[PDB]
Amino acid sequence: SIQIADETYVAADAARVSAAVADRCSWRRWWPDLRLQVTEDRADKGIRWTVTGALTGTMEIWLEPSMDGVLLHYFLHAEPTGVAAWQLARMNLARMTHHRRVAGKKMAFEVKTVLE
Amino acid sequence: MNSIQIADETYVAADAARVSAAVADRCSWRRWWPDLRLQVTEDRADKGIRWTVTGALTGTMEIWLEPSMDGVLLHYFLHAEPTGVAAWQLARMNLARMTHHRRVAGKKMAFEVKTVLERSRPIGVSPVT
Repeated sequence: SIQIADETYVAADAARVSAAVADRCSWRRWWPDLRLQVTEDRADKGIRWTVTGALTGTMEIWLEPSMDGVLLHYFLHAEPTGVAAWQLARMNLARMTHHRRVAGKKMAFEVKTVLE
Repeated sequence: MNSIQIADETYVAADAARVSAAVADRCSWRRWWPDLRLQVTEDRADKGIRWTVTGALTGTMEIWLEPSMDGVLLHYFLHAEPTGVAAWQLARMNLARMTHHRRVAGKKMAFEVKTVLERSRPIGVSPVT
């Protein structure tokens, strides 16, 4: 129900980007209503989580070299957790997606301004 | 002891059977508590209803009706936690503000029931007196 595949250019190397992205205290600030359990540690190419809390599904950051730095891919595929059909019918999934994209872009901008 | 605790009362000038029927309406619960899922543990007829709560909160919720004046005092009770949260998430919540919002929602339910059941005759509908 929430599907994101965004990308942000960061003028810095994969090692430093993966370190900023892997800070567990940052996960709390970036996704306050999600619990994240690592299902795949991918060292300098990013991280894959199983997502619980407000959403249930999968989230992933994947890094690849581009121009003078990396593309930071932000992926989410998740559904509002445990909701009944009557609750899902009342949700504005496009608004919800937009908010989760703005939150993804907060995460990228903080990683950017720090590492640049 | 629970993160969210509510005990509020509202006077409704209507028969306990009508007030109990109104608060027991499953479709009304979706309007009053759209982020909650309720399961009936006990229907106590003219005395109200007891629920378990899931969804955004996990806990118990009750309505109790005590005769007073020309009707009943509609008691609204909630004891619950934010569902499934980690201790780091709970530690960052404003439980006072969350409790306020849940009290306002409970009082909106009570005032809707009060409004609908106390409402006087429609205009130009029988009987006209």
